[PDB]
Amino acid sequence: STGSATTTPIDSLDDAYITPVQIGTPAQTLNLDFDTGSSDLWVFSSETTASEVDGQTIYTPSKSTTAKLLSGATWSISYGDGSSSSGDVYTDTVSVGGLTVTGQAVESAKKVSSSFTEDSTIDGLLGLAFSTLNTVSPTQQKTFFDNAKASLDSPVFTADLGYHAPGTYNFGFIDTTAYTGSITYTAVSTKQGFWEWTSTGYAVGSGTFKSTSIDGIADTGTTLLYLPATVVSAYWAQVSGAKSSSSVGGYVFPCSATLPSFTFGVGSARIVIPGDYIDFGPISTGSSSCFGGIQSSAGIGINIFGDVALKAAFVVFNGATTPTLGFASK
Repeated sequence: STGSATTTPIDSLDDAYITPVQIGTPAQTLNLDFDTGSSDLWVFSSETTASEVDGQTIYTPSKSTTAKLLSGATWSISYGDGSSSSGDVYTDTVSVGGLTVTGQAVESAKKVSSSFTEDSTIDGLLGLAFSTLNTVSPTQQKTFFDNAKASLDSPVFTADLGYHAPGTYNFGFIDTTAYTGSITYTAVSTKQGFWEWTSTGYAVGSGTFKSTSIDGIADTGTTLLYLPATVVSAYWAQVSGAKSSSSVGGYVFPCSATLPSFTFGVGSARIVIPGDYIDFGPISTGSSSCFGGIQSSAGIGINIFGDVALKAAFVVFNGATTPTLGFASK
């Protein structure tokens, strides 16, 4: 089997991407944030505290003839940005882009933190990291990809995120028309439950490439590119007037600037992030200070190749017995 679904930016900054997902019988379509940095499929629901729902579409398990309470199971998750959610668990039929999994754990939110309530465009998350990170207790549950893997033509999914435009998540096949050149594959460590790999270095603008190992995670659920402070300082030093602002919470730059590109290494290959992808716009409405899309990972404890980096590439999440990651230009 295969699936193919379009993923769409939630706003003009590409802060996140939503992909329609069919849950239950008859189908209830919710727009979920596909997150290769976590491993829970959770949704706003008829069980969510009413004051914490503000425009999201909800899953109502009582209206699904295939929903079944997973008795005794609860879940609770906290994300790197400080947000969180928790609730109970149903199993139900879940389809993405024509690919159907029966008996998928659908985690129904009873509580969500304010940032989820405040984002009316995201109806939940669909985790695509390794199932060892799934938070369901007392019986950990498998991700949608883990459940579908055996049925897929090939045990892979691909992320093709757009810059200010829709893109595609494919399951079970590699669309050879969606990228240029060849795909360079690189080793993955699953020891932390993430798609964790080691970049071979970086360049800033037209500068020379610096060979240096940068361990980090391919995380579609994180907006920005978080890298070591040395790397980030070298980047922003090329932008007149850029500075790290403790009050804003990272590097800012004059909105009048033209930003240089940023290149990262994948083995001997190179992925180029155009400068425009690094502009996240005014820090507050009408400000001439703009927020940077490359930020320091110091204090986060891990480097994160988030959407800023991934949307410059066609990315293969290879879930073979020994997982690997592939990157191609596009």
